[PDB]
Amino acid sequence: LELPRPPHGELQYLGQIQHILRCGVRKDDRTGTGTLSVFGMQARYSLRDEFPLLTTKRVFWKGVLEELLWFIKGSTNAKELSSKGVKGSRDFLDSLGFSTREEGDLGPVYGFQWRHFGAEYRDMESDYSGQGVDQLQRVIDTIKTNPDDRRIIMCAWNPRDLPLMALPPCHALCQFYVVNSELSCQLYQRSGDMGLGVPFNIASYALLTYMIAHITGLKPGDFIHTLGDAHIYLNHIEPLKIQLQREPRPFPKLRILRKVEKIDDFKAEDFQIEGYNPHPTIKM
Amino acid sequence: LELPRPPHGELQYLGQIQHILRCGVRKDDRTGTGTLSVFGMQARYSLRDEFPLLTTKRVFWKGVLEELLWFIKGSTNAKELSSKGVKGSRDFLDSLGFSTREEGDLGPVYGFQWRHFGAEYRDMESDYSGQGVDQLQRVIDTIKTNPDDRRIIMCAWNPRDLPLMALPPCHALCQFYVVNSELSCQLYQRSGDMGLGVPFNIASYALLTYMIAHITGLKPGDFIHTLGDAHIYLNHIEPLKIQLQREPRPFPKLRILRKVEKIDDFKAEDFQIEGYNPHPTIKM
Repeated sequence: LELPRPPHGELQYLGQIQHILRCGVRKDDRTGTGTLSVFGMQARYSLRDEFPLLTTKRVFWKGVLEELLWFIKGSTNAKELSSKGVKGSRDFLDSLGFSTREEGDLGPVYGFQWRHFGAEYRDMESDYSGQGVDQLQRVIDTIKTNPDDRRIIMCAWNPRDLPLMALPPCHALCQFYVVNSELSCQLYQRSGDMGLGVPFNIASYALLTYMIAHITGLKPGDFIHTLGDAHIYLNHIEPLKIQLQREPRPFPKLRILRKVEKIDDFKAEDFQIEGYNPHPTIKM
Repeated sequence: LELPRPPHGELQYLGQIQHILRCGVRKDDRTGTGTLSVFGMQARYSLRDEFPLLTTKRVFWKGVLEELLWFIKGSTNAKELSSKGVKGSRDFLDSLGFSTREEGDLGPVYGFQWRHFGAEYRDMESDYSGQGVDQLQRVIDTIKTNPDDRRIIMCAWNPRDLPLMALPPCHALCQFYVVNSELSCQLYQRSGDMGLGVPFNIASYALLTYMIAHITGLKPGDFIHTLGDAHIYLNHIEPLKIQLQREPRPFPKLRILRKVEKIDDFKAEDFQIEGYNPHPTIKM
């Protein structure tokens, strides 16, 4: 000053979709584009011996993993992520100069807030080591020093908000929780695009929880996803109605293939999804 | 850089208590005092033509109202609230000087963060007008200028955390939401003392929502209460087991007795609880 920014567990997601379709009210987003919206939702996904990669459509796991690793790096260079695209809308692009945004320099945004919160920015690929609050390392350090702590929290901001106002609110708050050698994670997002963003975000924060648990010597516990404005875009209603007709398949497993000691040391090759049997891809 | 820091709706609260009693795990708090704990809970209370003042014990409404008005004032003078006591623990008292804490000067704490976030402190009863971010007025202003906004958020900090670290995390995040001329509120707390704090906090934020809705010309909608570490103190188990045996009575109504234009103008006399028929008080 996304991402970001016993019954099968996926039945929660499908029930939430069905609830929004039935009971959601018309509400416009910042661009005047229509959604059906309910305020206040929550779902709990076990991370114990399974990984909540949704099965009622094929979720883009490769991009989940690559984007998370980019965020962990604290990168503000869009070209270091050139195997897909991040965050509608890009109105925050209007705040940037001519030369700097042509290079793929995004200014102090995204993972820069996870690794270097509040540091004075200069350019991408300058040395920010020891500058700002490292929220991610702080979470890991707190897990190791005081696992009972109720303040193990990291936030992410939509880059569009940073030059808008003083003390801008975050988009997502992630709280961790440790008991009996298990690490759980609760993600609160002020808004969630249920068709496109939500399945991606479940995978992203479940992956983060696996990574943090690995390096802290803990077992993954639960992932709890909590929303403010939970919404379905109007143009997604028909595909979602079809996805609701599909029966979830057992969740896959996530294996970490190497002993990794530091969060910065994970590479995409360290991870293997096993037994993933999704229904076909849905374009939204 | 608490507070803070169709089936009857109260059946959610009682079910959450029962769940923690049955399935919660032993976890210590910062003082090494034992709790039973579950991570991730949510409950929804309708504010439409009723007010969620719990009925399975008498909730201290007078103190809910007086403490909220004190917070809205941005007061850091403990004596301006001398009809009860705020926030265990008071370890943050160790950060204060001799003369200043004898006067009831608490430093930049509590409502000071709601009305004057980030302003340089001097002493209580000095003029902070126009200093820092006024989070509460900002919420009200955003409701009036852009009711679709997904960023209508105000945070509260435990005063103990403010001198502990850079960028300390909040204790509670309150998000508002407007659709169809109704104002809803979601309160996320990183931890909730289910026996003592939680019923008080439901009343406090439901009251806040009534007040904000009054001055913005909207009808109260839902109050959604979301927790991180939801816990029951061990010494409260027996009284809670008894409270679970009680059948909720219909919620009371809350009447605002005057047209009030500005948030700072509300007085305790403007409010009237009607039809409140609680079970008897439980000391915890």
